[PDB]
Amino acid sequence: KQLSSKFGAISSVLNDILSRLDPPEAEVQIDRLITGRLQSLQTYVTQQL
Amino acid sequence: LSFELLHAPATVCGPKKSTNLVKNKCVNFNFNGLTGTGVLTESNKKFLPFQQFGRDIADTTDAVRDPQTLEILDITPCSFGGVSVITPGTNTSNQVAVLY
Amino acid sequence: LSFELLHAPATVCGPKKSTNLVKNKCVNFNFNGLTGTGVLTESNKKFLPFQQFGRDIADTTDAVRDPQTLEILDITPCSFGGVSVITPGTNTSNQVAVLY
Amino acid sequence: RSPIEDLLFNKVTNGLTVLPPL
Amino acid sequence: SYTNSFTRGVYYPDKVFRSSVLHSTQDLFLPFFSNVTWFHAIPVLPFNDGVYFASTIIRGWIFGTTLDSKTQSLLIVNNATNVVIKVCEFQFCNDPFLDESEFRVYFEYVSQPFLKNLREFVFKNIDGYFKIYSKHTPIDLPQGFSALEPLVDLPIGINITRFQTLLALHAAAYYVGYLQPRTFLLKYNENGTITDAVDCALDPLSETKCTLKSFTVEKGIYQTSNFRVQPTESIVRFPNITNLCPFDEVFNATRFASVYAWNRKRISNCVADYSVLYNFAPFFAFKCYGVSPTKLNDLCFTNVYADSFVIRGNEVSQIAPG
Ligand SMILES: *[C@@H]1O[C@H](CO)[C@@H](O[C@@H]2O[C@H](CO)[C@@H](O)[C@H](O)[C@H]2NC(C)=O)[C@H](O)[C@H]1NC(C)=O
Ligand SMILES: *[C@@H]1O[C@H](CO)[C@@H](O)[C@H](O)[C@H]1NC(C)=O
Ligand SMILES: *[C@@H]1O[C@H](CO)[C@@H](O)[C@H](O)[C@H]1NC(C)=O
Ligand SMILES: *[C@@H]1O[C@H](CO)[C@@H](O)[C@H](O)[C@H]1NC(C)=O
Ligand SMILES: *[C@@H]1O[C@H](CO)[C@@H](O)[C@H](O)[C@H]1NC(C)=O
Ligand SMILES: *[C@@H]1O[C@H](CO)[C@@H](O)[C@H](O)[C@H]1NC(C)=O
Repeated sequence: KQLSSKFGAISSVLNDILSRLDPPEAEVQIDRLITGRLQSLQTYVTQQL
Repeated sequence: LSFELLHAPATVCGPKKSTNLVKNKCVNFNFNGLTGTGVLTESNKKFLPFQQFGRDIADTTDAVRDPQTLEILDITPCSFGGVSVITPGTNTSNQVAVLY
Repeated sequence: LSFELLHAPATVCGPKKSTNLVKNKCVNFNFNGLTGTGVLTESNKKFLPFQQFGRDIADTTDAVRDPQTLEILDITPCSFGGVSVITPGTNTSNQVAVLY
Repeated sequence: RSPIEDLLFNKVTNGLTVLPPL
Repeated sequence: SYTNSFTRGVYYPDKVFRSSVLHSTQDLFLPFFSNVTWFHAIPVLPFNDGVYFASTIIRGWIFGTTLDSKTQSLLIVNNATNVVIKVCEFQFCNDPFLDESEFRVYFEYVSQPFLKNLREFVFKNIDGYFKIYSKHTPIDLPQGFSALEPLVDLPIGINITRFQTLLALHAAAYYVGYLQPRTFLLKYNENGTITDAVDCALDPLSETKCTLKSFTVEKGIYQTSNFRVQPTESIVRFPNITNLCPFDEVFNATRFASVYAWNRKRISNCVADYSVLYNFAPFFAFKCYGVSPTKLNDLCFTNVYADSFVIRGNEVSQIAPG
């Protein structure tokens, strides 16, 4: 459920930002998305661990 | 010029022509501006004709309705998952195996 | 003179004004753009005639070749670490023993 | 199977991967 | 003919030292167990990202883009006593060669000569730097590991599209390979010499060693990568609408509304061609936030509203969020 959230970005879709936005202009959005999903995966793995 | 990605049927976009529908092969599909990867099959999901597309528990794309001819098609991803190997110690032999 | 930019890589630059070499003391160094502090000590290993600086598993600058001469040095950080204390409590006495 | 663990089995009930037990 | 490469195609990624430490580096490299070209013809050759060269006596190389005087080109000659590096514009022939009495080949740097032994070369030109790698090894490609030593680097700073070779006379055979960006595992020595390397993109066992940072593996199951099938084609289904959206009527208008009294227009239920937009002089605009100005036809949306007014000129960028 939390994978499909926007994490404060423009779009919640994984690959729609590849064509809607310029790849020069999508760097900050994709960095925020990957660090949010990394934090979520880290806390899930620690709980599971 | 103002644009919004609202949950509405697509009306205005590029004049690029469509192609013939293909089944039983997982490819990338562009259905009314929705980008996704999966296989297109005949869907048993029948509902009242008043909704454009639906979602699931995973909040992904599973039901589609192209506006040219109104039929429901099923979407599911093709083969995925990790791959491992089977091998003994390299000092003895090099006979390896592939595990799916 | 005419200055032209955004047409070619760097060909001509200005002076550098390097200095002498010090040993057995940790100071900041500038070895072809490398930034960091450490003790410059004479080494025993030898290098092929194209490297400029070495690394380790930790991926830190530990060995470097001088640009002025052909003597291989080492980069080792000087003394560091947290300080510890020894006390029997203020209710008995006030003498303390510092521990490095 | 004995019937007791049979009854206990009957009573007790996409990028992920669910590995089966050894 | 076609000959299969066995070991050649490994060079030092950088001028660094490692004391027998296993390391993984992803640069432009020659793929292992991939066949290379053995040429015996007496032509034009393409050039990918990174090229492999090998020869048995024969000297001279041709590099450039279109081999004419309209662009930069590289001419290097190392006959018997010195090597020259020339970047300029010059016209070349279809099949130039040499005759040490006559020369029928038609900045400057001079260095040491490059001179049974096997000659191999790798010429990589990225980031405006033309890299040169060479090593002479004594002994039909021989079997045995060897690491290709790096030569000097010259900042030419131009593009390379096509390349050729020169024949030395007082045709012959030469080997030309190709490169591909992939990951190698490199093992160094205590003296600082690469003595072993392997690629982890061709064999499951080598891929298993690739994620373990060692060529020695033990018994057990190791998870290395994922299994996935690639999509074959692409399918696009668009709505069947042909109505020719009124962009020309709203743009080619002799009068607009005021800034404080701007009117609103809605464009919907038509086909929108975003290619007639550019016939109205060069613009001070197309700086777009939330949408790509280069990609305006693949994405599909709805409910587009357009307003018309005028601006002073000193605050064109003031029409922006934030
Ligand atoms: C840079 O200049 C220094 C000047 O001292 C060179 O050092 C000399 O190198 C020669 C080479 O055999 C020695 O015989 C001298 O004894 C060195 N001088 C001293 C004071 O020790 C150095 O070689 C030069 N480096 C380069 C790359 O040209
Ligand atoms: C396994 O490897 C060791 C080296 O560590 C070697 O001594 C031994 O002979 C090997 N076992 C074989 C080849 O059966
Ligand atoms: C390698 O062999 C295949 C099949 O014979 C051929 O199509 C290909 O062109 C060869 N590659 C090179 C670089 O010659
Ligand atoms: C020429 O080199 C430049 C280097 O910036 C590159 O951008 C350009 O694509 C090259 N030309 C061709 C035709 O590849
Ligand atoms: C490494 O250097 C030492 C010098 O002590 C030498 O004895 C040894 O042969 C060298 N090894 C190689 C592989 O060059
Ligand atoms: C577009 O073509 C399809 C072809 O089957 C047709 O069903 C549809 O009605 C057409 N669209 C319109 C708006 O007539």
